[PDB]
Amino acid sequence: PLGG
Amino acid sequence: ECIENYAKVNGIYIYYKLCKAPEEKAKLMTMHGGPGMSHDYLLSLRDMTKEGITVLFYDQFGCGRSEEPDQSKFTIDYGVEEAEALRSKLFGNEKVFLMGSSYGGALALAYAVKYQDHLKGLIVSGGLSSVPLTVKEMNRLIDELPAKYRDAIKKYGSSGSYENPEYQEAVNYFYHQHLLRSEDWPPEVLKSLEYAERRNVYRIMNGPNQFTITGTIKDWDITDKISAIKIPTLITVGEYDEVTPNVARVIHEKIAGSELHVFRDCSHLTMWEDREGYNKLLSDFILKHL
Ligand code: PRO
Repeated sequence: PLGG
Repeated sequence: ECIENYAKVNGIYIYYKLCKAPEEKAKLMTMHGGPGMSHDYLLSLRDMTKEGITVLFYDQFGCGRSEEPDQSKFTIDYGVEEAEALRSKLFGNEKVFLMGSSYGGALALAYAVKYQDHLKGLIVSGGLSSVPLTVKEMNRLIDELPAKYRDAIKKYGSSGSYENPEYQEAVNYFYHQHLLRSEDWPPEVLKSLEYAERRNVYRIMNGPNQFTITGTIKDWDITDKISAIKIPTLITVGEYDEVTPNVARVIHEKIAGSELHVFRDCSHLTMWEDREGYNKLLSDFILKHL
């Protein structure tokens, strides 16, 4: 989905 | 430890990692979330093997290292049969404890509803019996977000600019607030997140991100069925969990004799924020129902  | 192999389940190759415990007293099967993530972010549970608890990890269909079946098979029910077929293929008739996280929790409940006879106990962490309720609750969390981020989610989200630099910034805040609240996100978590953004399961079944469930499981809700579960059950949820304790409550109210534990200062991935306390609580519950 994400985080960076 | 941890034997790593490729079990052929329901016609496709499913990756699994079984970490055996010395004087094994029980086998714990685990269900990662997403849908579309991977077992990786659940590796912290591996500590329970020092408690005489063998833990079974595995990538669900189309997730992580496992191959993807036909899209028509992207369902919770299909995952249920996969889990049962895998437990059987690896353990035969032996009863096991089943643990599920987030979506894995919802998958565990649906499993228990149909195959609770193969279980000794059920454990749900940040799980849910109703996606709609989960969406409703997460929206609230969005409204409690600072103006900018709240508007970014609404504006860019309604237009579909999930790639926007602002929207992303909002997603990050939310995450560090309801997904994982601690500093230094462990590699195991990052890999699961990376696995989601790469495969196709997350995008088809779940949706854009954690708080945006527009996928195929958007209407899923078995709150009415989970009341048939008559096995020892442990329900855990973080204080700031993206799947608020309110969602956990519903599950708790239906399962008679279930225990509900709300981890303070923790959120979704409580197995990393309070690794010791989490693993201790799970091993205590397991060994209590041997
Ligand atoms: O992780 C998400 O985006 C939601 C909550 C679990 C299932 N889909």
